[PDB]
Amino acid sequence: IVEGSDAEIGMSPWQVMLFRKSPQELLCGASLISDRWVLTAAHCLLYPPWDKNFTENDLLVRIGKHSRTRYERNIEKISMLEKIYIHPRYNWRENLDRDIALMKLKKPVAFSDYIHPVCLPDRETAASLLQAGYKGRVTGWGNLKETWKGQPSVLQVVNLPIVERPVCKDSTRIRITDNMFCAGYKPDEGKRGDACEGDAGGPFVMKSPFNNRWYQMGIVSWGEGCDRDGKYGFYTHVFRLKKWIQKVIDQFG
Amino acid sequence: FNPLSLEELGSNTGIQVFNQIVKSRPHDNIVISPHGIASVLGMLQLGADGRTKKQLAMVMRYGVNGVGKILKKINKAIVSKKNKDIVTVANAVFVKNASEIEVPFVTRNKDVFQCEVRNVNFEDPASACDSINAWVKNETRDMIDNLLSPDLIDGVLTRLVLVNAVYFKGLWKSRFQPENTKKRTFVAADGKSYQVPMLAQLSVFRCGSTSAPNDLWYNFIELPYHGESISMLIALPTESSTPLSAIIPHISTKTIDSWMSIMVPKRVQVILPKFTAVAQTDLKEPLKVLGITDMFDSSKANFAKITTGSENLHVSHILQKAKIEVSEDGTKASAATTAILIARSSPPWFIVDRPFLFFIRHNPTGAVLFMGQINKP
Amino acid sequence: EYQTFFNPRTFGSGEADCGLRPLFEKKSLEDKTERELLESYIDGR
Ligand SMILES: [Ca+2]
Ligand code: NA
Repeated sequence: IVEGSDAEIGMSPWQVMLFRKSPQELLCGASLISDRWVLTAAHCLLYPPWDKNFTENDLLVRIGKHSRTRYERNIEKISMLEKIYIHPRYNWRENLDRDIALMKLKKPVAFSDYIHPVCLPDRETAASLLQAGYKGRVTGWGNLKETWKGQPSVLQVVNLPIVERPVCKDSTRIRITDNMFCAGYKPDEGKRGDACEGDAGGPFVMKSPFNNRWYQMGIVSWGEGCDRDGKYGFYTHVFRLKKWIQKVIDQFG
Repeated sequence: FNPLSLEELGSNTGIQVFNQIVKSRPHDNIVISPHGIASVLGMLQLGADGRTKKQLAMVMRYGVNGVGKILKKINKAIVSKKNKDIVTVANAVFVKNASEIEVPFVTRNKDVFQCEVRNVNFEDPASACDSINAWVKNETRDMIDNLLSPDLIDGVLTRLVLVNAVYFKGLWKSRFQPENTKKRTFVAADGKSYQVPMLAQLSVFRCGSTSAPNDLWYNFIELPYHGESISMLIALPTESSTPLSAIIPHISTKTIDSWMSIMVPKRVQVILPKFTAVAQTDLKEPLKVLGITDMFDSSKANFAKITTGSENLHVSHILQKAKIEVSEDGTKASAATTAILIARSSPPWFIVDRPFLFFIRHNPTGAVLFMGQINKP
Repeated sequence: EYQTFFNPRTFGSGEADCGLRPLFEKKSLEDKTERELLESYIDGR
């Protein structure tokens, strides 16, 4: 995260850390949507152009964490993946559309003060919350700057405003799609901030003023640098892909 | 044995020749085809006998006979249109006109080394030079064309002329974008810095680095060609205060292999000078050092399997001309698409702004097609 | 109030109570910058 601040303890209990076995390193962010299901970005574990394809066995998920490196026993909870299900429509070639993956946990993770699942928006909720002008919350252990400590000591957080499609689109030569939205501050607003290397897969969340609950409206996908003036972070439009998520959940359960 | 271990022997010989030339001219640009040299020695060995053949055999470490097949297969694969990238190679041996050449010599040469052997009246210098310079121009698609002058091939005192020419310029698996090709500072040998055009690209390349027997460190990167069989290797001293001459002598095919088992992929800003290297080499003196002195002796040279009669035949001129161009042209943007995006954060650099040596390597065979040092692009 | 949704047998336990945080919501406590998110819906910018 860029231009963010330290997350409070139990501020983002659904936050998940995608950790690689060997070597031992941070891979991406991710979110906990239930007892055994974790959500993340596709490209975090499938990118041919770099020869990257991990497997349930290459990977580990760390839940309830706060520190980026310290081992938090009795707090965090590491779990393994029974299976990986990434979206077949995942356009890894040109624009990274459908940047999304599920990952099932071999054993159901127990909930506590540091581990709780986030809600997924329904038609009405997605319609009510996902609008240009509203702000969302981004979180991750990604780098503090695009170019330049560099890595955060503890989970980072930042709030960003959802941007107008026409604007997002006239911001990059890349071919946007209805499956992705972009957020971030315009150059003439003062406040800045963005996701960055390592933040991918992380959740973009919003809180319902109606029922006091938190919803994941996006997945950190891609951007042209970090905290660039005139640039914006692009996030996977979750709901617009909820059908697939339901199919997999019930089918490959 | 293994056609790989054999190619190893050939390439080694060429490299040893490279080391020789390099030490005698440290600050100059030198491009050689190690494998090409092995082919020339083969061409020669085919029609040589007695002491002459004995010398060639003990240097090459292998005898043309009983191996030709292995040598023909490798020499065929290298040029094979299956590489997608085309390596033009010309091989010719010219013999005095007033001498009847043998049939099996001509036949075998064209068969194993794709070499054209034929007569030419050296009695007339200008006529021979044009005749030869014209064959190279044709055999290399106008790529190379100026091996001999008129003041070189002179009189009937010139009996035998060997020639090997190699040209190359494949297509990068990851083309450079001209928009990103700007002039960057290059520090030459003398110490002076020059402003020189340089290719620049952000992508994943195999990298690495180790120390020489003298504990001096150098880096090396692999730049594969869209063909997927021929790749370019670049190595240069890690410390700016380290002379290239301090790493060269410690490099054999054996070390080139280590490179292959050591290098790992990593996202990098690879910046290397855009240049076109072309050098002509006289292999006479270097080859003498290796122990091959007979064939250069008007009387001692024994080439019986070359001539129908017992005429005295010796090597008057043995030459190689290698040409390579490094440019932007290559395959395009499919992995280049999003690959441009995931560069979320400036990556490390592989900047070649100091005298460096390069390799063109045919992976399947292990054949080292090119070996060069660039002191000033 | 939440619904439905998803089958708890194949989805796992959680959804029902999803969105609520033990150390904040389940304790009538607000995190430092969450008001910003709320105030966002009606700030006119
Ligand atoms: Ca607003
Ligand atoms: Na920005």
